[PDB]
Amino acid sequence: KPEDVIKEQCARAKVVAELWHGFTGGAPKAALENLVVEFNKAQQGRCVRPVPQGGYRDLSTKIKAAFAAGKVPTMAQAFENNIALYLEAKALLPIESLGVKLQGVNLTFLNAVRFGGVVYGVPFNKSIQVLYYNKDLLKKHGVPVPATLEEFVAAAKKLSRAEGGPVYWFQPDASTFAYFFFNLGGSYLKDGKLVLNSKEAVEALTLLQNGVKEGWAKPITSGYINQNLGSGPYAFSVDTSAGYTYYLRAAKFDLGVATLPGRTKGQPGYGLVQGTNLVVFRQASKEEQAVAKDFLEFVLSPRAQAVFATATGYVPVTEGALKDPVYQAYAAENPDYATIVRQSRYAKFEPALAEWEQIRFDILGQAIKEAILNKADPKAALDRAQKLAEDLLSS
Ligand SMILES: Nc1nc2c(ncn2[C@@H]2O[C@H](COP(=O)(O)O[C@H]3[C@@H](O)[C@H](n4ccc(=O)[nH]c4=O)O[C@@H]3CO)[C@H]3CC(O)(O)C[C@H]32)c(=O)[nH]1
Ligand SMILES: [Cl-]
Ligand SMILES: [Cl-]
Ligand SMILES: [Cl-]
Repeated sequence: KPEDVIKEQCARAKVVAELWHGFTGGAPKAALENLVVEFNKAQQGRCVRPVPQGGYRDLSTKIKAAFAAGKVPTMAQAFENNIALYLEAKALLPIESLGVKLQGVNLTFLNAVRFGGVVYGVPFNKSIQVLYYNKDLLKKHGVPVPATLEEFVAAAKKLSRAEGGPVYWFQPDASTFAYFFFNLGGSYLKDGKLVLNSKEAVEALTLLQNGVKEGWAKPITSGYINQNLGSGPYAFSVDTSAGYTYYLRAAKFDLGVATLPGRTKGQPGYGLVQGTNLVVFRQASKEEQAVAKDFLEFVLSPRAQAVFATATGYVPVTEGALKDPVYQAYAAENPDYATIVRQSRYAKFEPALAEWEQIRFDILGQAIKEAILNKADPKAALDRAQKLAEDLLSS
């Protein structure tokens, strides 16, 4: 049990760099822990100690309480918006001040961690939405993998009519809304103001609500989509690439991965980037900062990125990982790894505002739930969302 190996390693260690994370289980936790085990074996009297804090929400709550207690870890996972918050407390060390080489890091990921031209996180476990599908059910009715939004809606209506149930499955959440929002032309910032109730937002939440009404879209309200498979016919979902191993373990059908449906066949749809960067806290000792620096270079190494990404479905964050021969041997046998990397080229982010975490869940996520689960009018729901977000941003 890797966490027991680590406990051993950290008992013999004079310097311990804690890494707080939001991995609850599955291949993400196993892959992170095996990376830490390998790192700690190459050290003398130093170690990284991974500390699970629950999910990502629990992680941000515990880090906020750790600032209030004056007792922060050396390292933590953080979304771009949590970085924006931690920078208000001036709590983060610039990554290049530690001497970490960032050559070859995907500019899409590195751009997203740059604040005032300064890098404040290391892209580590970065995910892109993909189209998951049931290869067996598409073949069953002679439906091609949809390459456009128009094709995707047609195929969902057609398969749902043949199978007697809604076959496009979705969580009624900010993450899923962002796929429809972005690919119908929407943008959250207008002249620097945050806007949740633009016509593209209404149009996106309307298309989901219409899907449920019309019997082709199924809201999943208890657990992840991959925890609901096996009850009812499933054709498609739009979901994190980091769900890959979870879909594989649950599916009693032949699982497919495709690039997202776009406006036209000229380009795949944009996917929402999720997963986290590693930050290093100023309050960490020099010695703890030197462990973090060596661990961040480890995790950016082509071999660590190849193993991590092929174990999980996360996007390798470096050009070097794609040339690593362990990556190439898995990719030669499994085209899904190339599909995920191809989708990572068509990538959008939610806004990196200090307050975004609270807005995405308690305000925008609530509006999407009211519209889908209580049939609130999309516009009235999003107009409330806007007002709640302006009041929060004002305060
Ligand atoms: N706190 C906070 N969360 C945020 C923010 N922006 C986006 N997200 C959340 O990132 C999750 C995506 O991050 P990702 O690393 O791609 O995927 C996660 C898991 O989601 C996914 N998972 C786990 C278990 C399972 O059975 N199935 C499965 O797919 O595996 C990974 C490790 O747990 C979304 C999902 C969400 O948690 O509902 C809310 C979303 C933010 O600003 N703050
Ligand atoms: Cl069944
Ligand atoms: Cl079956
Ligand atoms: Cl109101």
